[PDB]
Amino acid sequence: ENQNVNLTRKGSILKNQEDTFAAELHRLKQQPLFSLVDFEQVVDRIRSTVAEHLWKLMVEESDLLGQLKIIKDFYLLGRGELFQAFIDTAQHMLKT
Amino acid sequence: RQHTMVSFLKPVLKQIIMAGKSMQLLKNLQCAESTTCQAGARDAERKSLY
Amino acid sequence: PQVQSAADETAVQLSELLTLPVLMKRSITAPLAAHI
Repeated sequence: ENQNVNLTRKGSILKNQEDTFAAELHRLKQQPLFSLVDFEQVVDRIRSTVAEHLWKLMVEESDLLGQLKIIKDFYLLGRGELFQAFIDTAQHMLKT
Repeated sequence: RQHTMVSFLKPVLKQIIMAGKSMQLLKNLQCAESTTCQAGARDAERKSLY
Repeated sequence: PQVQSAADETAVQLSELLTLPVLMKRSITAPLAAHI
């Protein structure tokens, strides 16, 4: 919800299946006995759907790999030769 | 005290103990989510021992 | 439908599935957003 506040109207990960889970929860409310198993199963289905849509958005839509590569190159000194040359050039400024 | 054996369960008390230990192990072993938690017969839908 | 028949049951199915604030949000903002 917080991301959809800032993100354009990308629908729920579950979209129209949210109401299906609502109907399942209503059946659970109609169940005379609370079963943890059925509740956990429904929760896990919703979780898995949301997590899969989030993963798809992050890897394909949000290019998580590019950001991780950038972080490796800069934060993790992944471009060790580049950061070595940078250190060699900036040493006089950064030695003080 | 040896008197703690349940006479009505006594013929099956050993098997009961072994089964309880096995079930406690399975639930106490971090089992991967075993599909043998079939969504079919709920233990609540299982007829109780009573 | 909401509250306009008697025997009808779907008229309240959303009202039992969804909370009154969320139901009202979905019911009001969609036409409002469309018109805006």
